[PDB]
Amino acid sequence: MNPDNYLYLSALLFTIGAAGVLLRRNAIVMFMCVELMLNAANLAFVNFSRMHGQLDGQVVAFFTMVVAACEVVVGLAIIMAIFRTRRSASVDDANLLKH
Amino acid sequence: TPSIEYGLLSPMLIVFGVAIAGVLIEALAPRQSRYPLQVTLALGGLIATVVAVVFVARGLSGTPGRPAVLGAVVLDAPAVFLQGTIALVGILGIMLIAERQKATVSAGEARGLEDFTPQASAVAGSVAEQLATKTGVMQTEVFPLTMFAIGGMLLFPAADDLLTMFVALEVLSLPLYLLCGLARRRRLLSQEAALKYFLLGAFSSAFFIYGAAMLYGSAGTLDLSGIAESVAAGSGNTSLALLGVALLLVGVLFKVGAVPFHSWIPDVYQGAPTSITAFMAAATKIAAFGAMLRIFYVAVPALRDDWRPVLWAIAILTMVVGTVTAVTQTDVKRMLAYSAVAHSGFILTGVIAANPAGVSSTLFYLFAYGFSTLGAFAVVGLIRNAAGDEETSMAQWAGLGRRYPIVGVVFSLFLLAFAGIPLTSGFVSKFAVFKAAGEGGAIPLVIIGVIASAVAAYFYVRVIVLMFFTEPPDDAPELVVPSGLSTAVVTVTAAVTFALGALPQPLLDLANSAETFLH
Amino acid sequence: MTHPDPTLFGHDPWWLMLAKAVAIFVFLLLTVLSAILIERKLLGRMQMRFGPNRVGPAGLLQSLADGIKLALKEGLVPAGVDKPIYLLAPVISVIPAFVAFSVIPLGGAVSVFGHRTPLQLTDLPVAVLFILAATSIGVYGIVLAGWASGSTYPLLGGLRSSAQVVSYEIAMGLSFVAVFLYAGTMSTSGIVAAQDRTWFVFLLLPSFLVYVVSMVGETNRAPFDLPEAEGELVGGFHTEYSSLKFAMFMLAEYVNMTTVSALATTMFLGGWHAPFPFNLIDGANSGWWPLLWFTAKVWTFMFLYFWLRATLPRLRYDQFMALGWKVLIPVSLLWIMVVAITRSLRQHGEGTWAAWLLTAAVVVVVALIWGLATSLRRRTVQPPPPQSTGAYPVP
Amino acid sequence: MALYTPILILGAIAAVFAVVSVGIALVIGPRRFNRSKLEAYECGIDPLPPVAAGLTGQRIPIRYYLIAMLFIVFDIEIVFLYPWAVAFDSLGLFAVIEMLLFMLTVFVAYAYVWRRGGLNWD
Amino acid sequence: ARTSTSEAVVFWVVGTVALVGAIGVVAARKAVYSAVFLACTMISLAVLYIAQDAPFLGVVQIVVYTGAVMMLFLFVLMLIGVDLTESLVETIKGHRIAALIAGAGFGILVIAGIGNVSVAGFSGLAAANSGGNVEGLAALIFTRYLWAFELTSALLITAALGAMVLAHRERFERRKTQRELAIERFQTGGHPTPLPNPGVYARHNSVDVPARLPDGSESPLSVSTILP
Repeated sequence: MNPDNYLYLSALLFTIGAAGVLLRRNAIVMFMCVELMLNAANLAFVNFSRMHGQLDGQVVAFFTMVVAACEVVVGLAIIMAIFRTRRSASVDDANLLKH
Repeated sequence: TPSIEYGLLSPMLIVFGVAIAGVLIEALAPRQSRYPLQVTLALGGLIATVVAVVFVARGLSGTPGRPAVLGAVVLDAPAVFLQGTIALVGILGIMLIAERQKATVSAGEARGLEDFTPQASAVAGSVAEQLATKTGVMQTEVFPLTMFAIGGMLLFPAADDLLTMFVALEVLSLPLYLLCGLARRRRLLSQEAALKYFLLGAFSSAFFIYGAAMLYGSAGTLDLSGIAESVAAGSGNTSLALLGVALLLVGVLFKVGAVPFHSWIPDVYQGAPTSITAFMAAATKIAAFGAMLRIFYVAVPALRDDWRPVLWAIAILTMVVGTVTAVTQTDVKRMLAYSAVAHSGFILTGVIAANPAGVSSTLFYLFAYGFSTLGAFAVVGLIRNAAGDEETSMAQWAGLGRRYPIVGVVFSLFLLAFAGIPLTSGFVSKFAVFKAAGEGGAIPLVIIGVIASAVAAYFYVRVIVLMFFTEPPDDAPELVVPSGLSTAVVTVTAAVTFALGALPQPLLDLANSAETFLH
Repeated sequence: MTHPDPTLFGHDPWWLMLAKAVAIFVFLLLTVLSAILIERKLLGRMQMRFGPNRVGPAGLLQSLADGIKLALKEGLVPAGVDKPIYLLAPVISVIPAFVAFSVIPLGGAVSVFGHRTPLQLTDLPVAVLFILAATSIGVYGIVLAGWASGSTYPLLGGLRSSAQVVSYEIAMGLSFVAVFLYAGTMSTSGIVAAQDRTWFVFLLLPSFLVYVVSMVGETNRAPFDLPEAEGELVGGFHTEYSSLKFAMFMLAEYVNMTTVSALATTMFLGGWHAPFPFNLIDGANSGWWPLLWFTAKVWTFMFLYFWLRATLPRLRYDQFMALGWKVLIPVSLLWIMVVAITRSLRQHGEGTWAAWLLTAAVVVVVALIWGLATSLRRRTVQPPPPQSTGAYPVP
Repeated sequence: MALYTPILILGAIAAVFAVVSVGIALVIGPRRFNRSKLEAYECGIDPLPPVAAGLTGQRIPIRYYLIAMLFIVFDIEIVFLYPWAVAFDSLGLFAVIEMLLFMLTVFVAYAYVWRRGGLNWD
Repeated sequence: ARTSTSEAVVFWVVGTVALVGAIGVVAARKAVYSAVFLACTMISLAVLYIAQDAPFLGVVQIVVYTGAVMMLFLFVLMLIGVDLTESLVETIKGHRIAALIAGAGFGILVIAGIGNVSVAGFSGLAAANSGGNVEGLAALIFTRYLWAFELTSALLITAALGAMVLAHRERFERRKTQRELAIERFQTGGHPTPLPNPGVYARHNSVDVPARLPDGSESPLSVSTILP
């Protein structure tokens, strides 16, 4: 197998994650899709680190994991705050700000 | 051992230490004393930061900057200039954030004049929220968060490596996500703004990190100087480099607010707390454009012929869609958000210049416009309806100047600065960026920006029409001062906006000296 | 030198490594059977009973009898369950349970059929965290079993399993930090070798205690036992499960007990090294005896499980999470600092200072924890006020 | 490949064992359809009419959501210790001080959460 | 460049699982199915990392994402529903087609930009992992990237602060304790003394069945108000 396949998979995964953010109203599923995007980035970083014979890409993947966890937690806090008032976790429900 | 340049890193170090100390105050300080310490700790901490910056600036009078942490951070003249700008804007923004209720019979004034709900976890309008408001409680955790945001922003121009830049982006983004949802009034809109900003910011940051991955693959390095060496030497892939530049541009453009990525700015600025909006519209724009400057002047100058055509379109769109969409706006805050979009476009015109004049013009533009935006939003935060909510409906501002000539004149000054009228810092600022663009072969962008400014002057002027030329309505809003801090912020901001218009050579020499990044 | 040693691992021929994998699987099967039977008999003894002693000679076949009976029992698929995930959850529980044991050192190098191989299926640069990852995957078995049953009690059981993960996983992870500091490696073989001078149970006692508590938490065993909680949720998560699906949930539980006891043995009890009464004996640490020593230590941990089950009631899962976050995690983190500072000072010749700090630190912690056990949990309260019910006169 | 293919072989053995165990469960032993048998166990009481409300068609609040959110970040953060712990001897004093500063930052976060009642509820 | 056939097979199977998991996350109608598919994708990516000479990264992926997906599943139950089946009908006119087109175009363009890269050389990572993958990661993290390492602490603090501010409820709304509820004019036991149990009938004994008053009418108090 040619190693570049790993990148294509990432390109697919990221793409799928992006599409998910567009297609799913649930905020939690949106968080899952953002996690998919960040992990596709991590896969690309790991593949390139292997390609260049150094671990820097792996370190970046680790830091991206940290960032993904923190962003997920912040999004969960925001969604808790919204849900406690609106009793809904749909992104489309936050439609007041428009035009 | 790895040498650490604490002196160079003294900025962002004072700030992060102060944020940590503020979290400690939250953890182990009695409620009644949390706010006085935090505001004392925050403001002073930033003042120290400002001092640190100038000291660092003096240290840089010799060598043209230097790396600090074995790469991953570089304090060169542009970086220190942007850090000083961000520190000053943060001082003003925290002065806005610390404003409490003007006065009341009960002592429970609860940092509400700064639009911060006493308890964000409380359901909007619930009996719990009312009881918390009555008791005068208030979540001082806002002050640490702001520090962290400033921290991240202070780092974002100075990040010399892709990983550090991404980490700074996240560090400044998360506190802003949280802060956008803490508004005291119209809590539903503020929560919607926080959700939109979080979703789209996470989206853009995913794009940002994917672009960083592409760049790393192309160059096998994360340092911006290393990527520049790779692209210039042709050792890189040259397709992954372009793809990574595009995906990274996605993130930075989202942060600044280009049209393909602007949509978050109107809603977020409308819904977020007025003080938080004022601080953010300046500081985040400054930090994002600093990072963009570093990317396009240090990391990837060699591919100018490749990414220059793209930015043009972006800039063009940003100047057109940003301004035209503002023409029909009926909300002051929403209109100012679209103005921020258009001014991001104007900045991008100077960034496209790809010449030292471009760097100087961008730095000056960011300083002046951050000040002007902060002042405009601070003034907007004072116009209160009868119910007490910030009266943003533009029609309700009719005759506002005829009732409050001082505030009306100050807001008109800010609006004319945004429009780019001469004798305002905004005109010097637009002239700098457009001159840099013209010298850089982008005079079509100068023409398009001129037409965009002509369009935008209409909606900047409509506010003055309503404020002064129209009679006040029967239920017209009224000013709430509400304290010395807000007045000081408004006065300092207006004074800077006027001085940088009349006498710009001060700080313009500083911008000129900051024309060179360390490669 | 470098662990895993490349001269020992990664060289087994396909047939030999297949044989070792099958032997490890059979060893786990036999150890689960023995664990169940011995647990029942030891519970009987600790409760003045005999336990199973009729099904086969001395009851030796009782565990096999139960297993085959569950095999011979109707395989239920209740209506209203998410059938695909409902059928997968047992498999998700089982597979990681066996996988985790692949990096457990059962013994040292040994010559079999002319090949020098470790008495260990394999070893990894990150073996201990590989075990942690496998066990973490295994919990999705419990949680998805609870959720997929489409009934209240399994749902509560799975929710309790997730809460238990939140309670114990961070403490488990932090426990490994001191072990890595002293061993300087994440390989299980390297950790065992690092304990040649002395076992880490003596050196890293706070880490050992936190890890042991987290072990009992991870295996859903009493006094935590939350996901099952027979007295509270009937069957907990494995309610609505029958036959070999329940059998596999319990098999996964027992294999996890064995795996995590073996991990404790590896990290703290010197792995397969012979104890002091036998350490002086020549050849005790060589040949097939290390297998005997490792089994003995693992079974001491199994005895600890059974003893805890016989003696202690089960905590409320809120109380377990409070234990994890207010005691275990802080204690482990303070210990990680203390250990880092101590080792750094010793490396710089500070000597006495470290010997002071360490002691002082523990002296503080045992006091502060005592406060949480005695001061924070105050045992006094004010009387209630009367109401319309015309209360009588109190003494 | 080496150092992992034993794990793959053991995983194959375990997966075959588990899938065959599920198959045996479904295929060995008596099978008799019975609506009462198949319906949800409710301690002998009739299951609630299928419908959907206040449970399966609704949400089950967890009162330790705060601790879950904190668990995410703390679990992802502590993993920095592992590479630090393994390479501790090689890194030297600078890394020890850096990790001590990081741990003190984590302690500040933990103390803020704990003292402000963040570890309350379940 | 080429990889070992064993690695090729590992990539094919595991990346098929990962791609299917992402597709399920996007397309699963039950949020819990989305969480499970996300767990599958994360574990598959961890296996790929291991295959790419990043053992520590893969193992840490498994651990932390097991935890994170467990927490996301908890929040799915808390905020969406235990077994709610989302409609997934496009609520915004024409948004579904536009989103699919944009996603497909972006993916195609990204793949085109990637093109062939490993053809330009592919260094074996064995040189770097020599001396330990975790050892090398430690060397880089605390020497070249100690600044980002420290800033991860700021990220954690900001996450904790956001959780404490937005999600943590406070005294004004803390639930009444069992002791408090019992002591309310003796509300719990003497104020509508424990409510009448749901009626028990031949053919009906579920909690949804109201009890029969002497007049033959169903007692409202017998069945919980929430029940239909």
